[PDB]
Amino acid sequence: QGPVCTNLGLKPGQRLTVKGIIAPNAKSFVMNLGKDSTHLGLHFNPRFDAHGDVNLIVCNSKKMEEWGTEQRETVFPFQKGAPIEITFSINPSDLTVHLPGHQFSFPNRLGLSVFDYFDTHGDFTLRSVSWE
Amino acid sequence: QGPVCTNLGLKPGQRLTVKGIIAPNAKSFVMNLGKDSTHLGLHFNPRFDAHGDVNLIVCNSKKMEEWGTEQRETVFPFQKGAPIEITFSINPSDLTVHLPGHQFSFPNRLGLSVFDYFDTHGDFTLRSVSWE
Repeated sequence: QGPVCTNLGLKPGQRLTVKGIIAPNAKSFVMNLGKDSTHLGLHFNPRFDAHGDVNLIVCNSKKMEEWGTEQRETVFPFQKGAPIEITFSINPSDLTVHLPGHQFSFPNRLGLSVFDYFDTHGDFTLRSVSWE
Repeated sequence: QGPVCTNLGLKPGQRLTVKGIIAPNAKSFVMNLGKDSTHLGLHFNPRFDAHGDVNLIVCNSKKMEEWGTEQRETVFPFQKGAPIEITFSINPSDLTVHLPGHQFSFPNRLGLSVFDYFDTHGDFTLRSVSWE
């Protein structure tokens, strides 16, 4: 139930920037990054209120329909009804998430080299996907 | 084979901007826009040298695995190896292809209201998809 872009064709070293608006009464949204729908390096799920979590980010990886080990982040810079811009980066070392004033990290489990897949759903309205 | 984006979710009046680079030795490339992969409001195919055509654009529409009436327009503002930006709009009457220096029109055959689907392949490298 959301935007899905396959075979983006990023090159090594290129970072994926995503822009959109968080819904007025957002409960949560997710952004999935990886090689394809069944090989997600980063599952980025900010939750304002969902599954018992309040204002925290749930990050994870997904391989062949099986979730990896969850990691929560309580630094929650997201506001409802607000416009956000997030740039994702990747290297053999790990994945980086950069937001104005914050920078998160996540191990590069799947050993991906670039982001070729990106989808999103939830209380977020996508408005831009660009890379360089 | 190339980038495919589904369910972009554009609202009435929003224009889709596409950015990328035309290959240095490009023969041709295509951009398909519509509701989904089987309901293409506009099949945009610039041809430098392909299938007998030289320096011209072929446009068409598609419905259930079957192309509409092909149309060829001869004003060719593209250059090989050049970065380009194209913005597509759609209204009840026609669809608009905005290039720097030229604006093209194509009939709104399927009566679509917005662009929810976009894909591309050929001698063009996508680097950005945004709307507003």
